[PDB]
Amino acid sequence: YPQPKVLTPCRKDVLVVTPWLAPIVWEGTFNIDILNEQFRLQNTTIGLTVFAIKKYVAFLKLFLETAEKHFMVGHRVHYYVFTDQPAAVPRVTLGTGRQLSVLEVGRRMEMISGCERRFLSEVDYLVCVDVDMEFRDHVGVEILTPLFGTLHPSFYGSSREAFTYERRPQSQAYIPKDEGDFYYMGAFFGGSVQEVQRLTRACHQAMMVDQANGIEAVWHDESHLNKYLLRHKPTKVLSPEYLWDQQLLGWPAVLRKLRFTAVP
Amino acid sequence: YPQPKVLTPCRKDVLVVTPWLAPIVWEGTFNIDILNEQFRLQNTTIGLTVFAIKKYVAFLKLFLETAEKHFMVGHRVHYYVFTDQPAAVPRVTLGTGRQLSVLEVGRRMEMISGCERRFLSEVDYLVCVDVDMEFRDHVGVEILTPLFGTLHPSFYGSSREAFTYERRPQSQAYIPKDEGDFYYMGAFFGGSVQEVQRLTRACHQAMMVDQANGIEAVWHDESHLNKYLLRHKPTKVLSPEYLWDQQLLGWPAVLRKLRFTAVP
Ligand SMILES: O=c1ccn([C@@H]2O[C@H](COP(=O)(O)OP(=O)(O)O)[C@@H](O)[C@H]2O)c(=O)[nH]1
Ligand SMILES: O=c1ccn([C@@H]2O[C@H](COP(=O)(O)OP(=O)(O)O)[C@@H](O)[C@H]2O)c(=O)[nH]1
Ligand SMILES: OC[C@H]1O[C@@H](O)[C@H](O)[C@@H](O)[C@H]1O
Ligand SMILES: OC[C@H]1O[C@@H](O)[C@H](O)[C@@H](O)[C@H]1O
Repeated sequence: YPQPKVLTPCRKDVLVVTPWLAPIVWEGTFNIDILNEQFRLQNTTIGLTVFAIKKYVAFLKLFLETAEKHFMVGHRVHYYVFTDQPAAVPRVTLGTGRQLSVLEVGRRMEMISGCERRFLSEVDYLVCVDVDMEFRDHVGVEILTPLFGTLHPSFYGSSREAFTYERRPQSQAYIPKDEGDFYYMGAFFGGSVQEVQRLTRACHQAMMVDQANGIEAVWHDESHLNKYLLRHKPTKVLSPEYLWDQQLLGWPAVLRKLRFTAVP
Repeated sequence: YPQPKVLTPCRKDVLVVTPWLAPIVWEGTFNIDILNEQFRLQNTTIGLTVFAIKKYVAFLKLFLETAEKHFMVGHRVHYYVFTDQPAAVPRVTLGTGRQLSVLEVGRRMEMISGCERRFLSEVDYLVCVDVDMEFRDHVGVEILTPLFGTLHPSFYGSSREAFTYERRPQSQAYIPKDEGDFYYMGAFFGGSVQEVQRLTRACHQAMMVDQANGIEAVWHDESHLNKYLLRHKPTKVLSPEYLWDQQLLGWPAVLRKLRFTAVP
């Protein structure tokens, strides 16, 4: 493969590492051939969780079809579809080493943390995404790490005081005006099974505390996710390539690939 | 602390992450206040190993004095001094939480891997350096990770075919002319106790295989270190700030700090 050269950076236009030395994942920062080999040597299995409740079942077909084309191809994958309509889950043909389970539900942080023993035995990593999305380009093992969050596409150019963090100190999700690294979106986070269960257990415990206190955070689980990732910093951060809306935000030059996008 | 901004990189002049998404540690890439807190929450202990055999005992005083000023200050540190002259080890006054053991020896990879149970109980990380050096600036927890190597200061601007890897396929250290990421120096490597014992055990086993075969690698343990770190890629790479010789190479602009340097 091409020899990396220490005096020529590959991307000079964007921050590629956080101040706590976590990679920020942009096209041009990674050689996928190297990463794929490292992960295949461990026989890595990746869990992908998706909720499709009520009308949101309609999003599953495209979601799964497109995951088959772009998500962890070559690796073992277990889709977990949480739904109130198990008969509405479309039958999508999967690649080898890939499987899907339908979990019937009667919330997300709760539901993710007691499927607890199940995830620990079956997968190495867990990835938690919104269903009303499609994959348009490669989303692979470059994202895998103990704990990651994703930069919210509306706020990646913003200063922290503009971040729509929870601001009432009454709320467990509270983050002061002069604190904060990034604004992460709740639509795409993950990590090791152990780290995702810690995060979701913490968010769940914090939401219950707010509830028993008569307050709900301004952006609900996304508020608590941001407070967690402030105090427990992610080991990788995904760039907005991994969570975008072309309709609302177009295709700027700084995004070489649009990998996982909102469905119009 | 200052808010990192995703569209303004802190260093645009150098590569700050490897193609396998390991940070390359340069001044300006890390907020030490954040790192120090993360490491202190774990009560981290760092082991530092140094060989001082024959005339090399003369280097210890400056080495230790300067480590006290610059190496992991605020953290727990255990110096391990391997020497054939235990009475020649200077008595240097240490900061709180810091200790030194003198290990008498009658090689390095061997000696590091059977002090094996001893390191596993006493430290979390191990750092292995040459003694004829001095610390001139901060060398701290930014370097800590499962496995790291350091860019050789003579070869960081070089193409791979110029790297003085072992080139005879007769040798276990053999690396083909079209392979290779970097040229790491043997003078400064480390990692978790488990990873450093794996590396040193592998290098030791590989050296014995070459010996039983009548061949010694061109640069001896540094050759085997480079072959190991090719096949087991480091989780961080230290920039030349961490291993320099001002006499031979000066002080280029791209080095904002000269942290650990050869003694003239
Ligand atoms: O009626 C609903 C509401 C929410 N969701 C799940 O939770 C996510 C977020 O819901 P919301 O509509 O508030 O956010 P959106 O996805 O529209 O940005 C959805 O993607 C689904 O994955 C669902 O399945 N059914
Ligand atoms: O007589 C010796 C030779 C080597 N060394 C140890 O192994 C390192 C490398 O030895 P060499 O002189 O070959 O390399 P140098 O340090 O001069 O670059 C030294 O720093 C010491 O830490 C030693 O202690 N005594
Ligand atoms: O400010 C936070 C909000 O930003 C909106 O753009 C987004 O649609 C919401 O889901 C939430 O993330
Ligand atoms: O080419 C490899 C060699 O480079 C020299 O500059 C150095 O003094 C040696 O210790 C060895 O690392």
